[PDB]
Amino acid sequence: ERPTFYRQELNKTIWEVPERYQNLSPVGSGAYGSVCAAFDTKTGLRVAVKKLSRPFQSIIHAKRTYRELRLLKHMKHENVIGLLDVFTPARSLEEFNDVYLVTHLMGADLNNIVKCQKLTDDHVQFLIYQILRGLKYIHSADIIHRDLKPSNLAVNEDCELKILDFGLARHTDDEMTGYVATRWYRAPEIMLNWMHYNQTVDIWSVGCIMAELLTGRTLFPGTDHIDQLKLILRLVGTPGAELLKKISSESARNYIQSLTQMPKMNFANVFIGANPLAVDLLEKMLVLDSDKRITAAQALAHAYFAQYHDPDDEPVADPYDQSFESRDLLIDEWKSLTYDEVISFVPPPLD
Ligand SMILES: O=C(Nc1ccc2[nH]cc(CCc3ccncc3)c2c1)c1cc(F)cc(N2CCOCC2)c1
Repeated sequence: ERPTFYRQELNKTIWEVPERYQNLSPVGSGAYGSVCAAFDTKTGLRVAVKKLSRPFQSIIHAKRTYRELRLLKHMKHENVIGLLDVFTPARSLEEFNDVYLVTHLMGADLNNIVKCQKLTDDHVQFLIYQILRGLKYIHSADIIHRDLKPSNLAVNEDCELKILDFGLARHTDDEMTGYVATRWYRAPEIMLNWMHYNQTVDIWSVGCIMAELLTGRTLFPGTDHIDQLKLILRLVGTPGAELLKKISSESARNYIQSLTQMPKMNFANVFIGANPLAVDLLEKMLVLDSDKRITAAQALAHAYFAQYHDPDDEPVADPYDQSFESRDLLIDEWKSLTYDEVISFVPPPLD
């Protein structure tokens, strides 16, 4: 019942995969993993296979591996990445050292859509509706993406959209420094570590994405953390005392207060010619105080999506047990938990 595996070297990386996966071709790599495109002869699908890099090298990495697998096994929604397969060449826990994760091959992301074609208001409605529909689902499981951006959004030729995470490297300060798309979609509270963050950090990102779909241009293309903050506060206004009290960081709070006070701008004069309903929704998403931001579930009911909104086809997630997050284990323990989840994996209905 165990499939036969075959070996192949690709860019100095050994790939051992079941025979069903053919025509492996490098797509990308980083500190956390390497990715190949392939043809799944069992399902007839073009797939992307991610091989994790040293998944159990440390406690921190071992835990991250377990977390990703748990997440991936749980997410079953049209607008979210689906796990087609997870495998290891290991025949036992003792020799278990590699984990491979398989999903549908992307190809086009939202970045190349917005860079390479004209989008009507109808397109924007459909794209953002799908992101919000996925977010409702993940947020109902108390799962937060935190790194929503055009390159993490797969879009097909019928404009159908899926949320994933193509991060293959450590989320360091260097990667977040300077004039980088890495930071342009980030909620200010997480960019400047103001406070404990809520799931509406993802709604801020959606606002930034929606704005760029409407104008074709990045909303807050800051040259660094502080330049980006100034771009944000110019649009949305400097915070009042109510928000300032919620900023737990004394240093961050003290910095914001050094800034000259500015009013919220008129969004109709920024997003010129945009559907007034799109302008209205942007104003409800691009709110500095994360307590006051519209939720995904609230947003799906906004009049901007009247064309697509169907309350009987916007599903929530099954309960997701994240007790493991608070738990301290050894590498070998995280490894055994991970091994059990590989072994217990049941493929989605064919296909
Ligand atoms: O996308 C994720 N993982 C994943 C799994 C299997 C994969 N195979 C290949 C890749 C690289 C990306 C890719 C996919 C398809 N074609 C080309 C490249 C890969 C990645 C992923 C990881 C996470 F930790 C969270 C989320 N969540 C997503 C939902 O919102 C909550 C976070 C998604």
